[PDB]
Amino acid sequence: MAAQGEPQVQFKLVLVGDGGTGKTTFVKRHLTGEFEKKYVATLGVEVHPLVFHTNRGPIKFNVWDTAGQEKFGGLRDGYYIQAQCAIIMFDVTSRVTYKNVPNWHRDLVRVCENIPIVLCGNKVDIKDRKVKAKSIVFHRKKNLQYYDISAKSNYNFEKPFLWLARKLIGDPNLEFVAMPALAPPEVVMDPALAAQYEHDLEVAQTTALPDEDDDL
Repeated sequence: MAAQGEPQVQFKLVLVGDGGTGKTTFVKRHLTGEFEKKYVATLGVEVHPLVFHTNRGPIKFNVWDTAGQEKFGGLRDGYYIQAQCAIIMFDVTSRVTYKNVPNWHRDLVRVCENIPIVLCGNKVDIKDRKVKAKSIVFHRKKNLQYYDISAKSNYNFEKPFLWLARKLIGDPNLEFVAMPALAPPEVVMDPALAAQYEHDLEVAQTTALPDEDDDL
């Protein structure tokens, strides 16, 4: 990455979540990933190359999307294997899905170790966000950053990717210089709601407690 003249850098990205998280929708947003869509029969997993143009240069994230396996149940180790990158998403409305996050994390860690993990809450587009910053504690407990994204609205699409890339490179000052072509959002996020959400998160972070909640 720091060296130049190297072939374009690809990171194998593993996306983990429950059905109804919109995780696949998140992928659908990235036009190039759709255009270059590949499938692996052996794993039963779709491959979607997602290219993001950074200050360092274009970074391809080879996104692995299980073909419905999550709906079936737990994921085969092969899917997790070689998870250079990991993003786990939970439905903000679904407490059950939040409860599932630790489980998915456990499987991921079991297969692969020393790998950056990005934890995101999805579908914030729904006003009834049952899982809130105060309830969000697992992230702190694992020392993994929380990200607020809404695939349906294409809210914060770049955020998880940019931070993931920053982790991988080790470059805090990394910026997405250019944005890859994205399919139109299903809905438009209300700016006021988004601002409120962000402010609330900031206040929670500002709050002088060892964790989001004194759960322990």
